[PDB]
Amino acid sequence: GSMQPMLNIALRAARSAGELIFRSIERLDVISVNEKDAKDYVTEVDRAAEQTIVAALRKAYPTHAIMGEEGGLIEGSGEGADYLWVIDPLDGTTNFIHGVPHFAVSIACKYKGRLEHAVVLDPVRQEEFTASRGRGAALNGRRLRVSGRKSLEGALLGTGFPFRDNQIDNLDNYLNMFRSLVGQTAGIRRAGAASLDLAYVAAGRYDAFWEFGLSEWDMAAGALLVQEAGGLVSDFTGSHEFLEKGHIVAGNTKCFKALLTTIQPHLPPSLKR
Amino acid sequence: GSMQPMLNIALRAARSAGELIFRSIERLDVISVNEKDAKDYVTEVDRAAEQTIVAALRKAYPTHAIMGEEGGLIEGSGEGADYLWVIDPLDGTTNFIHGVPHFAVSIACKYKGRLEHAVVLDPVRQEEFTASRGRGAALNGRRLRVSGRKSLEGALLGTGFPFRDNQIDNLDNYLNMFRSLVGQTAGIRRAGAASLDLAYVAAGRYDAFWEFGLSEWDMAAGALLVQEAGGLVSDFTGSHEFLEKGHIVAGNTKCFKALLTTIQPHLPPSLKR
Ligand SMILES: O=P([O-])([O-])O[C@H]1[C@H](O)[C@H](O)[C@@H](O)[C@H](O)[C@H]1O
Ligand SMILES: O=P([O-])([O-])O[C@H]1[C@H](O)[C@H](O)[C@@H](O)[C@H](O)[C@H]1O
Ligand SMILES: [Ca+2]
Ligand SMILES: [Ca+2]
Ligand SMILES: [Ca+2]
Ligand SMILES: [Ca+2]
Ligand SMILES: [Ca+2]
Ligand SMILES: [Cl-]
Ligand SMILES: [Cl-]
Repeated sequence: GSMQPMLNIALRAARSAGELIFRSIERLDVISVNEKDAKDYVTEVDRAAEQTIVAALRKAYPTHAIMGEEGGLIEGSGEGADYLWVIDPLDGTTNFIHGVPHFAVSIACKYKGRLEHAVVLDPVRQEEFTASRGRGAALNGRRLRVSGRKSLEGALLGTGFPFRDNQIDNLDNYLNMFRSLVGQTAGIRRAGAASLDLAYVAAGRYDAFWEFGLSEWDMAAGALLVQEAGGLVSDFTGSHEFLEKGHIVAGNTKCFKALLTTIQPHLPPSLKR
Repeated sequence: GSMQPMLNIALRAARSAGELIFRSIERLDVISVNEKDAKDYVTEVDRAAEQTIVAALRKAYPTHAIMGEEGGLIEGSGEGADYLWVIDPLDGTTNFIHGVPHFAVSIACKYKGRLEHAVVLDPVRQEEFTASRGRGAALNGRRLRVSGRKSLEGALLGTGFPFRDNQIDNLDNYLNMFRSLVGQTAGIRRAGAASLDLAYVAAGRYDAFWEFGLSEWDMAAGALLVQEAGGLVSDFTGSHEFLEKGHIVAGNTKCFKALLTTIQPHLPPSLKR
């Protein structure tokens, strides 16, 4: 079957931004590395990709609300006000600036606050993860399902490191989580792009994933992908506010629950709210 | 063209093995891999890729010695006895068997025990890292240089987690190492194929890399890549027995030096000085 029109618009915007990013990494040097925060980089490439995405989206839907990582939140109008696009124009910026070919464009659409459409596009490997609510998820058109692994034994987990200065107070907490997972699992991977970690959970390439400190645009599309592939997503307390709180556990049925339980004893009260 | 004939032979062998591995991953992605069947699938693909490589190598140099991960060590004859091929037919097998598209073929040639030729091939992204002693290193034909970063400030490091049972007593040491690096660096990455981690050091994509528990076929090609790109490679004590001891630091000049210094306080004072 073919995609709903809105998912199609999102996918074409993602493709255009990804071709810009790929042209950059392939043949150019980065000519702008500003710094939004410490270790939080913004490039001419991030802004150009964001402008590409927003131009396509507003060409199709001028009354929708837009929340871009670089541009912030801009409300819509009329009926269009119930639609909110959540855009990471380039997820994996540190990878990108170093030339590490692992990063993605991430675009989600929420209707009345509920995830409705999702695109995660890796323009190097040309991998297009798409999903719509109640429609399943797909990689380049083929339907995705979370893995069948029944426990953490032999699992391949994805994760993200608490690298920011303002996370130092939780670093040891995280390293304890990590520690208790090394024995049973087959491996833990930190490839450096949260949207692709979620997409990999959705495709069955990772059995589960956990990270704190994330922003909404990092997670929105990938969370819809995981949900539509038959998986589970929550925050560190098991509730549905992972987008607002920035801590997230995603995974297949049993590995999600097992990882959530496993991280429980190493949670600071700041991540138990 | 510019490659010495021995390097070109190794490159074509890597290409054929990588095409085989790529078709294999494509077929495993559309079927459910039993946990009992995963090891058998991996042994199959491993041995088929090794056969591909070894047939191609011996068609050109039948008197050379061969050392494959799957097949062990087989001596050569005549002057060919001074040539030893060190082959990992599939670096990143846990990724592979989970469908994570990050893995590579690794082929090195040693002449009287010194690294002479090297190929690391990513068959998904189609990235061919090549080097010969005294000839420099290339990615798909373009010359490679290690990065110029002067310290670990803002550095992107590669690493490999100590996931094996026999590394358990080192786990804490590793997590101590890791911890001391979080403040300065912009990120740490564990993508799951040590040959590609070394190749990324050589291309300037990582500023430095460290890991222990490796085997010779994991490191041989990538170490030559780093050296020929202008970088530095050593074991944890700073000597050049990384191939034999299994622990390795590689980097650009300054980040190699800083990373080696950083890891010294977390070394068991004995075998590792
Ligand atoms: O900065 P960015 O590259 O857009 O987005 C994120 C990346 O997905 C990274 O994998 C994650 O670990 C960081 O927490 C985020 O910053
Ligand atoms: O078994 P393999 O996948 O061929 O090689 C792996 C090594 O065993 C190493 O321990 C791991 O950290 C690397 O990511 C891979 O190179
Ligand atoms: Ca960011
Ligand atoms: Ca991101
Ligand atoms: Ca971003
Ligand atoms: Ca291997
Ligand atoms: Ca290997
Ligand atoms: Cl691991
Ligand atoms: Cl990091």
